[PDB]
Amino acid sequence: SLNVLCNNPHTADCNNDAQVDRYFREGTTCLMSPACTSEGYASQHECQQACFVGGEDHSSEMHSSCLGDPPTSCAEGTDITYYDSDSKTCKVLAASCPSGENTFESEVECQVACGAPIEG
Amino acid sequence: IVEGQDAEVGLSPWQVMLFRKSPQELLCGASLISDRWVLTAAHCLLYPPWDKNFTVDDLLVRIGKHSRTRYERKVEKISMLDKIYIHPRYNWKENLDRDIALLKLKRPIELSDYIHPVCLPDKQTAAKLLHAGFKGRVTGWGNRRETWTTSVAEVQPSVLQVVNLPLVERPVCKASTRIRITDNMFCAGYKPGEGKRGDACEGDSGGPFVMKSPYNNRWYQMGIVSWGEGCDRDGKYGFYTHVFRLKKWIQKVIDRLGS
Amino acid sequence: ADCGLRPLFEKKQVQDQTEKELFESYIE
Repeated sequence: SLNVLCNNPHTADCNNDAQVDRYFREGTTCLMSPACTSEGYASQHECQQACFVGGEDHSSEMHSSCLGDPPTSCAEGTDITYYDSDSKTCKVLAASCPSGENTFESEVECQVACGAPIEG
Repeated sequence: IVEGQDAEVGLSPWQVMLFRKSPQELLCGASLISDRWVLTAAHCLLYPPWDKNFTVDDLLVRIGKHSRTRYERKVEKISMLDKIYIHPRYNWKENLDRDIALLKLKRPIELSDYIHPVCLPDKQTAAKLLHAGFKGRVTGWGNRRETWTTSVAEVQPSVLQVVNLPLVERPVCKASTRIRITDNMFCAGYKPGEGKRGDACEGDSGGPFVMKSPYNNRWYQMGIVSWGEGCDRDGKYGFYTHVFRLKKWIQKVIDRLGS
Repeated sequence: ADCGLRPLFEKKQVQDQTEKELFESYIE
């Protein structure tokens, strides 16, 4: 949910509290703005640990299918989207048949499934 | 989801991860109100104060997932959108009033064993279920804690998570935050000393807060995970967009497209 | 069905763990 704590209330003056320097995520990162000891967080880390989604760990999406052999040009071949273990990207081979599971139903679907940078 | 638990496979067929093209990352979550449409929290796409204005050419909607990261070969049905509608009276600047937005999937989803729609509430259904004390279900792929040390007990969940949180009395919600509260946002969470903890957190913004009907046996979606002061914090509660209030809108939006 | 009905549960007639809680809370 929107961690409202991140947004600095910018309250006038902490009555029975202090206007200590606190970090509140602004724009695209945490920056120290003055505030009340409770408002916001106290560490460049803490704020980015609580105001960002942090989805940046071992999200190893590269499915086993990605590492399969590329489609082969087959007699009754069609358009087949596959992950090119060389180009580190997804391509489309026409007049081809699936040599395994390295066959996705679309450019995007493939790109995410194998983590290859998605395009347009 | 703070203090929640691993959700059973297929437990939430309406869950819709809201993916981001580049980087390939997780932005939010959302409900599948119909093979065609997806219902999510507005601030997920529009919130200037954080350099946040997402256009259709950035969002991908992976639907029917379970694990947070790993591609589920023939289960998840990825998809691109077509139109993004946010409430005109969306007050992002003040207190996120009407934090609702509709995402038109490009190609109507192929409904299946794992991909299935909820039911928006109506007066009858609403009136009976919206009483404080009554629990609800919040499910999202968010972090397990607000802050932490060296990924202790692992913060980011392996699979979808669940937690049934009871609705609290409005006077209690109003009285728990300096922030303005409107009639388009109920709150839910445990009270101190109540024993049970549990609450959504960063990464669940958009998640459907559903409630099963004891009459017609249907799972309704009553609120969208909207805003909150930290995660699981004692004395604080999560605020959910009140779907029913905004139902009229949801309709107004869909019906204009044609028939 | 027309909406809100899980194949793998309500259809199949099986209840998930945390389901009973939501019902007990309806004491009103």
